[PDB]
Amino acid sequence: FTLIELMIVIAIVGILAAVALPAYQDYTARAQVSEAILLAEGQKSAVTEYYLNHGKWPENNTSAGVASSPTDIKGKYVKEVEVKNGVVTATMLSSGVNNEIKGKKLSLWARRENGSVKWFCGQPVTRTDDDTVADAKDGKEIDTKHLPSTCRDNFDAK
Ligand SMILES: *[C@@H]1O[C@H](CO)[C@@H](NC(C)=O)[C@H](O[C@H]2O[C@H](CO)[C@H](O)[C@H](O)[C@H]2O)[C@H]1NC(C)=O
Repeated sequence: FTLIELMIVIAIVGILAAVALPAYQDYTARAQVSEAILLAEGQKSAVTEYYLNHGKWPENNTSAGVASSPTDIKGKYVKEVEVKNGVVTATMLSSGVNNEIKGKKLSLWARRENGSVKWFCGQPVTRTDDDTVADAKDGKEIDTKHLPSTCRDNFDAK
């Protein structure tokens, strides 16, 4: 009816928002990084086979038998996915991505189980030897808060 009554509603409605978005902004990013992960996976098939058939991790996308160009394995929030010695790292785009996750990435690497291998998912890693990787510490890793509970693996997870 009156002006002020409206301002209260508007103030009320507007306060539930300011309060509620630092968590939607995260549900959001946590949704986006969740795909960088789905695009990262599916590259496991290629990579696993290459390793088991040859006993050497595929050096790049072409070796693993996937889109030779990493930029062809891109998405909406994913600007690409590159295989670097069995390690598959997904990168977050720069257009259409939260704010503190864009340009950031995660990695998926595996480990010789002997006759088979086990996969890990976590923050950017680099392969050292056929059975050892390490934190690709550089400052572009997707922050722990944005990663699922299933993608919290450390460089030395076994
Ligand atoms: C695919 O991954 C292989 C991993 O073993 C890698 N081999 C080695 C020994 O690193 C392949 O590279 C070889 O084959 C290419 C073919 O053009 C090229 O001749 C390289 O010199 C050779 O090492 C990887 N293939 C590619 C295309 O890089």
